[PDB]
Order: sequence, then structure tokens, then C-alpha cells
Amino acid sequence: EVFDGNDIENNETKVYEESLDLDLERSNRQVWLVRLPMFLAEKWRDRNNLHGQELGKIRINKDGSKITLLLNENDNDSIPHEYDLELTKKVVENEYVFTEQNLKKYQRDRYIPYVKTIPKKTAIVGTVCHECQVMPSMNDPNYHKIVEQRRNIVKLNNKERITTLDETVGVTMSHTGMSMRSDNSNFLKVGREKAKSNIKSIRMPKKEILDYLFKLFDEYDYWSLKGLKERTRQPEAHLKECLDKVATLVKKGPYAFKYTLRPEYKKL
Amino acid sequence: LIGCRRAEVARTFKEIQSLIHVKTKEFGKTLNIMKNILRGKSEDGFLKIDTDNMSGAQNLTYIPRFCSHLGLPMQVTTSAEYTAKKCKEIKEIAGKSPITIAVVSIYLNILLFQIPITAAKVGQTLQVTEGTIKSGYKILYEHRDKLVDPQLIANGVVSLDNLPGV
Amino acid sequence: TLKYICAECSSKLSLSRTDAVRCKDCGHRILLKARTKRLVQFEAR
Ligand SMILES: [Zn+2]
Repeated sequence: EVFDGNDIENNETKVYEESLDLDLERSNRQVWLVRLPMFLAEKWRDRNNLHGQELGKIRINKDGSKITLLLNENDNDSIPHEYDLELTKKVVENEYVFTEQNLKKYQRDRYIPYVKTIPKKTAIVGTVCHECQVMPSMNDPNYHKIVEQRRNIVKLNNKERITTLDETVGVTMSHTGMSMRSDNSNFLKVGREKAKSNIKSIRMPKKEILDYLFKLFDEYDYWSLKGLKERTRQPEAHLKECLDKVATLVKKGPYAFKYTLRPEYKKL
Repeated sequence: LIGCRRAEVARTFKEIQSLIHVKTKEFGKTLNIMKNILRGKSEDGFLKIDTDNMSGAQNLTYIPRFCSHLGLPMQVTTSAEYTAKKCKEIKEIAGKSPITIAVVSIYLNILLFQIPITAAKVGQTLQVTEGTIKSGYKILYEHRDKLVDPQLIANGVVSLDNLPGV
Repeated sequence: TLKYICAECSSKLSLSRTDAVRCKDCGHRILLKARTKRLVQFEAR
């Protein structure tokens, strides 16, 4: 949504139904900034999932402020279901969560009334006080699965080797350079699509072509050779043999290299 | 094309047309003019014996390249060269283009050596029409005895009954 | 005319000047000239 800022015309009343001011009443919601491992962030950030379903329970034990995640069994069995939430920052300051939303575009002292502001509907969703990281519990039966997965992260290769052609070497050179095989592809066949067009123009007679030229000069005073020729479908020799008699070309003006009507006929 | 013919290494018109988008009629006119003025320069300057270097057919020089393109063994290539050499004696195909003569000799020896390549694959590789290759094989089936190398069927590497009939 | 031997087939071949230098049995384009028929004297010191 491209828009112009520094509007002293109060155009935002007419072009934006929603208010441009930041909504601030949700800023008191407590937000925990949680960092996730690869598997859990993969299964918790994809948009095809996350239909509002329950993903687990949080147990906060006041004896030592131990915060644990108790995931449900519906997702997987290889991943653990008990995670130790470590608080890397008990108190987090000056960290807020704000939203971005598209608007309703339908219905010294020196200043410049143009600053190129892109307005968006914004609101503080909440305030961040607890920075968290998720580590799986050591005693979980599926923790060794996570250790094996992290070892397999650096073990497997995502790149395959170069493919070596196993057939006879002359068969590979059947298509290369010296080849009977003409290109059946239609890629960049400019000559094929340009030589198929043929503009052929008969010698229809002098009085009719000059009447047609006068009608076209009544339509527009200045004409190019190509434009007039494609408008009348006449050969360039005959068209020139009429145009020099009935008109003239411009050599120096702003409309140069254009055939325009003679000034004897311009008044008519 | 003149340079290829001069070094006994001649390619065909379709090869150079595969490189250069050249119109065939004026290509032939240009080649004829260049041959005329080259013979004139040879007569005016140093004289060169042609000894079959400007030959129109040159069908013996197309067999190894086409056999390489089809990935054929060597003995199929030499048998095809012998066949195409003896195809000149046959008057029924003496007027055919050397490309088609080489292709039908190669296909005859492919069928002779039980090389598992169809006529459609040869036609796709070398752009001789499969009808043309089939007709050439049919018209060379009557002259099986002369075309096939005698010492090959003497040594038993190939036999004349391997060729399918028409 | 002159005797030649292919590089790996080791079959004796006779080549004239107009013949291309290839093996009739191998097609290997490296040929070795045959050893001379004349006797060669080596002083055994
Ligand atoms: Zn050899």
C-alpha cells in the first residue's frame, strides 16, 4: 500500500477508514520470548499446522522457579514430551511485541509536505519480560533421539556427487556440434515469426489514393512513411509519388522526418 | 565445407546447416562458385591433383562418424565401409545421396551383427526418414551376398540368415 | 610394402603410402615399425 506522508490536507480521513494511531490497550499482556530447537521450531512455525489446537501444558514449580513443558502425545513419538524451559533473563526490559496490519484503503522550521510515509495498522500485542530457551530434559526416554538427530545434522550430506555418463562416449556426442539433428525447439525463433508476415500492396489508382491521403491528412496533419503505409497499404514508391505531389516532409522541426500536408492544402 | 573436403575429413551439408543457418539453394550456388574460382586459381597458380577430394559422394568418410554417433563397435563400422564401397556397383541405389547410402549400409550391418538398435533410433539420430532407411534395407536385401564382407561370414562372426526378410 | 605392428594387437601389418595409419584388426591409431631384418653386431664388452 503505497502512500504519501506529511498530509496537511487531512486526506487520511477520506482514504483510511481505520485510525492510524497505534492501539495500546493490549500492551499489558505478558509475553515470554521463547527460543526453540530445530525440530520444535519446525513443527511450531509452519502455517499449515497451528489450528488453535493444544500443544501441551506448562508446569511452574515455585520451589526453584522450575518451568517445564509437558507436550501432548498427538504430534510425534520420536521427540520428547518434557522440556526444561531455562530463563536466560528473569527480567527483560524495553522489549515489546507489536503487530503490523494493512489498512482499509478503499473508502530549523522549514518543512516539505512530502516525507513518503507508509502507514500501517499497528498495535502493541504485549510486553516481554521472560526470555526463555527450550532444552529437552536429560532423563526423557526420547532425549537420545534428539542427540541422534543433532548428530545426524552434521553427518548427512545435502549435496550429491556429479553424475558420470555411463553410455558410450560417441552417443553423448551425437547431439553436439557436428550433428544431423536440427533444432526442433521454437526458442527465440524471431526469423520464423517475422518472415511469415508479408504486407503486399496493389496499385489501386491515383485519384482514389490521393483522396485517401487527403482523408488521412484531415484525420492527422503529420504522418510517418510507415504509419501512412500501414494505414493505406500502398507501395512506398507509389505512396512517395503521391506524397511529394500532395504533401511535404519536415527536415528540421520538432516533427522532422514526417510527411505533412502542403500549406496550400492545409487551409482546406 | 571446402576445407572439410580438402583434408579428407568432409562433413555433409546438413552438418554445416546445423551450425550455420544458411539457405540451401544459395548455399549450393555459393559452393559451386567457390569450386569454380578455386579451380581457376589452381590452374592460374600451382596445380593440385584432386585425387577424389572434391568428390560429391565421399560416402566412405561418413561411415566412421555415423557409427560413432550410434555407438557401434569397430567391426560393424568396417563392415559398413565395405558394404558402402560395394553399394556403388549396385545401380538401383547408385543415385541415392551418400548420407542415405551410408545410413542404410550401417543399418544393414546393425541387423547383421544383432546390434540392438531400432531403425527408429537410427532415424532419430541421423535424420534419415525411417521409411527411407526401411526402403533402402528392403532394396539392399536382394543383394545380400555381394554387400556383406566374405571373410566375415567365412570366420562366422556374422551369418546371412540374421537379416530379417521383407 | 613396409611392415608395421599395432600397439596392442601385435599383428603384423603392411602399409603403403596411400593407406591411413590404422590397425585393420584393432583400429588403434598407434603403429610400430617392424624390427630390421638385417643382423646387428653388438660388441660384448
Ligand atoms: Zn591392432
